[PDB]
Amino acid sequence: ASRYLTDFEPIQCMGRGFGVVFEAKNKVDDCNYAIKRIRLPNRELAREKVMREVKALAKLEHPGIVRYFNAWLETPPEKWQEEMDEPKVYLYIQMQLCRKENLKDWMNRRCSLEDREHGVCLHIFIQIAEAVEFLHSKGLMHRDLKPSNIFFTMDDVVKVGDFGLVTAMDQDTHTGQVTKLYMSPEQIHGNNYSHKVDIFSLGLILFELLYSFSTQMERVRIITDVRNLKFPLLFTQKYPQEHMMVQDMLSPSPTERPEATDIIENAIFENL
Repeated sequence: ASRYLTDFEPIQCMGRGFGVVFEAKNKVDDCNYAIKRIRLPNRELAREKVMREVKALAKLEHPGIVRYFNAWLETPPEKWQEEMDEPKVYLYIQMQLCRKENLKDWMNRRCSLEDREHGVCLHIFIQIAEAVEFLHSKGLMHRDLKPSNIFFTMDDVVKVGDFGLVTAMDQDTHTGQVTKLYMSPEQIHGNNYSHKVDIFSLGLILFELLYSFSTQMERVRIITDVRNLKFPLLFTQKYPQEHMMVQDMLSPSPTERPEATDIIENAIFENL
């Protein structure tokens, strides 16, 4: 008997990191969770790598980090028939139910400057930074940081929440090809890299937060140039300090990119 259905009533699908996620209600505690389900790879090395996410989420407690509840495995007969309605190992991981629309959706709903309040943009950035600071302090790397992996709770609390590519460090060879725009140059050409990769993508997000995009074609165009340190005049002008901060975060030399705690300590961050 399938544990997922035994303990939960699926309420609605909600999309895709690698696998699929549903809103499901727990039959005994009677409230709603997000159930990420991953079709598991073979030969127990690829699996162990997929397992990293649950190993990390269970030892992570931070107000800017998605609340973990449970993780189990299922080896069912003919889920295939069951799925089309909604050697076959599935990883179920039970999360806190966040808001439906993530940061990427939040930004699409705000395509002009006047929507993107300077105060709010920093407030939601800092929480990500703090979360990354914690994540780094416990010797871990996200290596996938993009608005679509940042979420909001019902209390409007920003939480970074897709650790499908989380891994550990040492005194800071890893895997090379590991998200399009947000991937750091080190990974791009194939090199030895560090947690400093998270600071790179963190920089891009801060630009994205402050610079409102209109089309995916525009978005790609400007983001590509911002990676090469070419900045729109409208950004260079009204956000000079942020512009200084971002370019530091975006330098091709990993050691020149600030530490997470450095970025948080910056004057720019004020008061509620």
